[PDB]
Amino acid sequence: XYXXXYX
Amino acid sequence: KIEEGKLVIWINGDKGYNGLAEVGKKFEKDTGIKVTVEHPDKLEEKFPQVAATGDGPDIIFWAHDRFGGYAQSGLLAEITPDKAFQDKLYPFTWDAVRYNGKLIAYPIAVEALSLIYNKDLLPNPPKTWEEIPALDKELKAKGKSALMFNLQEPYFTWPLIAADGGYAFKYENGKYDIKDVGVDNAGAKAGLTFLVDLIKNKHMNADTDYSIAEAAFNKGETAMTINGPWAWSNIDTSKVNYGVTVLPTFKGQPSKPFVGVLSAGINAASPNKELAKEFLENYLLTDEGLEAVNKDKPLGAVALKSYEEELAKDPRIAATMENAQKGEIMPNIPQMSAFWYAVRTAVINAASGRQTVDEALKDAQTNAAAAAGCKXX
Ligand SMILES: *[C@@H]1O[C@H](CO)[C@@H](O)[C@H](O)[C@H]1NC(=O)CCCCCCC(C)C
Ligand SMILES: *[C@@H]1O[C@H](CO)[C@@H](O)[C@H](O)[C@H]1NC(C)=O
Ligand SMILES: *[C@H]1O[C@H](CO)[C@@H](O)[C@H](O)[C@@H]1O
Ligand SMILES: C[As](C)(=O)[O-]
Ligand SMILES: C[As](C)(=O)[O-]
Ligand SMILES: [Zn+2]
Ligand SMILES: [Zn+2]
Ligand SMILES: [Zn+2]
Ligand SMILES: [Zn+2]
Ligand SMILES: [Zn+2]
Ligand SMILES: [Zn+2]
Ligand SMILES: [Zn+2]
Ligand SMILES: [Zn+2]
Repeated sequence: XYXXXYX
Repeated sequence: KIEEGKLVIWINGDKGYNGLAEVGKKFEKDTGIKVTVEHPDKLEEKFPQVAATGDGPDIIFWAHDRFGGYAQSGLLAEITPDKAFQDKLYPFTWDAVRYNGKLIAYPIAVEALSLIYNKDLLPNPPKTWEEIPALDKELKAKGKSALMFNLQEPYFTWPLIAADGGYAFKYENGKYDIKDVGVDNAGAKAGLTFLVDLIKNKHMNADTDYSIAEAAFNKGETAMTINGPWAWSNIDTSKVNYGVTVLPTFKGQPSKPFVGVLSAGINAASPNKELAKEFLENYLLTDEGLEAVNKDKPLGAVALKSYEEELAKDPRIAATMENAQKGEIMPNIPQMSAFWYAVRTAVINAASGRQTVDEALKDAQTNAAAAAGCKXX
């Protein structure tokens, strides 16, 4: 992970 | 990074890539455009890496379900076949190559489980799941069993579980409702209950996996197994006199195997989209194009009507197509990972008694729907 979202 | 004025194609090394190269030579003789067919290892996990940076092949062949992910990342060109071309392929195959309502790949071939049976033990295979227990007792009186198939993977057990109404994600209008999971509805409970009763009553063994079943069938120990076209050559080798037919019905409804559609997608970064469309539509997706690939390595059932009708003189292929048409296209969405994980656990747990059918499916439903409800991290 380490990136966020949400998709 | 992608060379203009030629076509690079990636296809799994277990496919008829040499035959595909022959189709390319025909393309090159007609247009002077060179077609290179490669079969990189793990090509389908390499494609999204390289295509993201604007590199990779012009055309990638893989099972349709992987293409959902590529499309999500904007890695695939939207294709533009006209209505006349679309009418050349079975409609449901087009359903397999739609993402967000858009067509993002050309369907080529179709795979699905069928009922495979020993003609010597069983010249008249059962039309229904319900008659299999009685058949098992009769066969076992002579020390053969009715049916062995892989029970460890939802892929193999789902057709029965789904027959009376189970589903992974609701398919709506070329889109999946990721919040609509059909894992714990009465249809799935019925199917799973019947499956678990078969195991509980020793008509099947909870431990049976792919190798055990294959071994038993190919040795003539069991009258029936459930497998796909990829298994046929092993049976050819065994000299068992086998047939391939429609899956039994359950509660009057067809078994619903997942369907895999080998599809050809166009790199969004390709400068040769027109060449690829021309190659795919007018060279590969013709009787002669598919036959050239098929001769190298059998495709199985195909999406192209005219050629499927020829191949369907082989009743094993006709049966594959029939099961496919009755089946469930495999959803091409990332949320499928949560479905497989959850159902795999639910079936294991239910067949081993560790959970009741009702509780296993409830938890699976909850877990599959939860992991589908969000994305990121
Ligand atoms: C991030 O999401 C995880 C999964 O739900 C949580 O377990 C974790 O606690 C969450 N971390 C935080 O809430 C810090 C969030 C910082 C902002 C993240 C979102 C923005 C849009 C990048
Ligand atoms: C994250 O996704 C959820 C839906 O899955 C949505 O409710 C929420 O607004 C999103 N948050 C973002 C994109 O920051
Ligand atoms: C979730 O998946 C999307 C796919 O496009 C990524 O872009 C995103 O960064 C995250 O990995
Ligand atoms: C992304 As959050 C758990 O701070 O709402
Ligand atoms: C909308 As959320 C990422 O706080 O569950
Ligand atoms: Zn290779
Ligand atoms: Zn797949
Ligand atoms: Zn046309
Ligand atoms: Zn019984
Ligand atoms: Zn819905
Ligand atoms: Zn496959
Ligand atoms: Zn020919
Ligand atoms: Zn529970």
